[PDB]
Amino acid sequence: AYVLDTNVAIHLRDGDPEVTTRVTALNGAILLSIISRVELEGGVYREAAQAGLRRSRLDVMLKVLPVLDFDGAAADEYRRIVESAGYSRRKVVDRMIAAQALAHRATFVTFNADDFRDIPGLSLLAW
Amino acid sequence: AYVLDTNVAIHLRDGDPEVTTRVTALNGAILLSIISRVELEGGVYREAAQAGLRRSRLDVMLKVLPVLDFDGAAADEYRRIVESAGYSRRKVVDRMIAAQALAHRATFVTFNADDFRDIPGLSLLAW
Amino acid sequence: AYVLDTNVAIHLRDGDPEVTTRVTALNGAILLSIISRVELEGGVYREAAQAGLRRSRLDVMLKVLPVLDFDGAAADEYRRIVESAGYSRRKVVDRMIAAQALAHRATFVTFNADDFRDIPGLSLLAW
Amino acid sequence: AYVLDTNVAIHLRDGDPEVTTRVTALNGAILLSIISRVELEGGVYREAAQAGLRRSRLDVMLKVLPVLDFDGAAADEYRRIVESAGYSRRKVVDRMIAAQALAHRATFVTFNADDFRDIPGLSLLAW
Amino acid sequence: HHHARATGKTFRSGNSEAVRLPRDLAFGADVELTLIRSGDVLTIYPSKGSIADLVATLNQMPRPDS
Amino acid sequence: HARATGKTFRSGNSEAVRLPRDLAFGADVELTLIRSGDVLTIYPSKGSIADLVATLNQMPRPDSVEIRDE
Amino acid sequence: ARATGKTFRSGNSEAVRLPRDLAFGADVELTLIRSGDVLTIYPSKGSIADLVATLNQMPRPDSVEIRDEDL
Amino acid sequence: ARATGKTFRSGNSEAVRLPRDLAFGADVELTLIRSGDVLTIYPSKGSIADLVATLNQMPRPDSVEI
Repeated sequence: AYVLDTNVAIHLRDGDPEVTTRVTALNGAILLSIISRVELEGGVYREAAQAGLRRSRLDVMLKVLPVLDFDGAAADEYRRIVESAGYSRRKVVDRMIAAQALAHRATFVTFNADDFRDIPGLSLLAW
Repeated sequence: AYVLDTNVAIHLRDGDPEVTTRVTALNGAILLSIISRVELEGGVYREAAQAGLRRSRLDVMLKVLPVLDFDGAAADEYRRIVESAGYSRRKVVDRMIAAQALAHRATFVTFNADDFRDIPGLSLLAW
Repeated sequence: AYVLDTNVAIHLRDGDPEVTTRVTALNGAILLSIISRVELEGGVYREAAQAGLRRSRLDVMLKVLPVLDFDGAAADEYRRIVESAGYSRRKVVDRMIAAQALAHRATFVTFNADDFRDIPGLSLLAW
Repeated sequence: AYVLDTNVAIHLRDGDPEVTTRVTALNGAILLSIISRVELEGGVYREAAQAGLRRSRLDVMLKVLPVLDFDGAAADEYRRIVESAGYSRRKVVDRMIAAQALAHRATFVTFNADDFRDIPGLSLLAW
Repeated sequence: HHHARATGKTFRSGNSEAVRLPRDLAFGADVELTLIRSGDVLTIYPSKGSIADLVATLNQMPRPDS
Repeated sequence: HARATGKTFRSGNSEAVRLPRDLAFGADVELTLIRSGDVLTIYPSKGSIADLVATLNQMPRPDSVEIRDE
Repeated sequence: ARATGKTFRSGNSEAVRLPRDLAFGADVELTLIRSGDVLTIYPSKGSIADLVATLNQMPRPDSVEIRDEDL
Repeated sequence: ARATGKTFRSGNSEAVRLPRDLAFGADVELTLIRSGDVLTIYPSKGSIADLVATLNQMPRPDSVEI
């Protein structure tokens, strides 16, 4: 399975033709972290005139892409992350998302691989 | 029921005496957000010289307290918060935890009540 | 049961204190015509800066108020209205909503009761 | 399956030859919207002299044709139309019927296809 | 009453494939149905007569062109 | 494309419809069912990433891709 | 009111007993939400007062829309 | 996961069915607490009073916040 990082999913919602083509070619389950769903929901009404469009497009994505609930297994992976890599305030959200990828043995698709290089055992697809 | 804000739980983990007493005076189920657990796990390793102590005390908390996972119902409440109050980067995490209180119709106990007054429907206990 | 006319439901969605105070004193089932739902959905994005608020407020109404699907019985009622009163292009939508109130033996709550006095057997509440 | 726009159905009622033949050539199920039935019923009583005939020819159509009621799924689709295309007062009733076609994965048949090319996902047959 | 959505999977009943119809989507045992497949979409409704119809409405047409 | 007539039956005393070969969907494929008035419609659920992208591509694009606000 | 106990099997399903001081009463429809360790249960059906109170806690729009159909 | 259901009776007690996705299993001791119209259910693992008394008997870190 793949877990799309938030920025990748934003590019999907907002119609970036390059990301959309690449995502179409991925094999197996395409998943979203619920943390990413929270981030995507916050952007819907950013630009008022585009609100209805982003609403509809995100709602269509959430009909298809399973959203991973943040569970004890993800928090266990989070604890192992900070145990081995050390604490980082800036990367809490990023690591919660990566922890869900770890918990599901999923490949994490991202534009920001640099911030996830310190996470041991994370399968990464860096775009 | 009550959901503890992260700072309340932090003061519990580290032994704040003007918090340990008020937590016992609560007459209801006391619940911990998995989002607070993630923050609590991180703070274990913030200061290496006190990580052992913090680890032991946090393990005692996680042995007793029930943990609310962050799931679709919570994210639905988060969306509603953004629809009513507008997006706020600084308060995303705050609002995720308060969204869990809303979904589970729990009273939210915080030291920072002022940051939570824009959340419709939220039962607030200001400490 | 009561059926709320579209304008009454608009005023409820948009927080008119004159309607919100009045609707709480109503006993028994409060229902919406699905025709009124269509009109209400169309108004959510018309003032873009308020789309998030109107979306949230309509969604809360639709969680509580049953919405009556437009079916063969409502159309039968529509036919009886035109037979008794004659056809009127301008009143088709209004008569579809009133037909659903007739089909459920419901009191129709409206701001303009004078415009519904040609519908036989229709129960009216004038606000 | 095929959903007839109202004007196509009106051209079926009042026996238009160039549509009746085109309708029988259809090799799919032919569905009538309850909304079109409402418009058709009103048309029976527009001019009193043709009412006897129009009553009789409509009653035959309603003996045979299966009717699509307007329910929550069609209203859901209508909402999606407005989120993508914007509210249009003139096209409300037309979009209601097209939304039914979409919900039931049916081709919409119309003399007015241009009015419907702003509806994502809609299969259209322009006559 | 008959305004509902469901999800389900194909199963085998006898030597034929079948699909279950939950309560609010079912028609009742005594009703003859027409079943038409167009592509991958199946449309089901009570059999009330084909479109070839009813003397193809040779009733008597109104005077005004529709 | 194909037509048939028939009645439902009771399978586990839930109501069911028999599908002949020229109307069948094949086994293990998950279906969506929607009933509105006289009409029941049944079709395979479109749940792949390619269906999602097809749907998104039929809808208007926003005027820009948002920034992530990290 | 507080109780403790284990679940039991009823009609091919798990179930839990709600002792007298916890019971909701007969024919009450309930919403159940399970998140992690916590199951929360409350009545599904709200009064019109419940609806209006929820609406009044939310900001209201800066205007009341005009019904376009009347124009 | 979320669900809706209705109260039923088992002997001299009310009961509510827990669908598979919401269930706790057979040998789990549960705490049940009602506050107003809200019932909260979770595994019985110790009281808040026990927890705080324990914490006060363990050594604290030099300072709060981390």
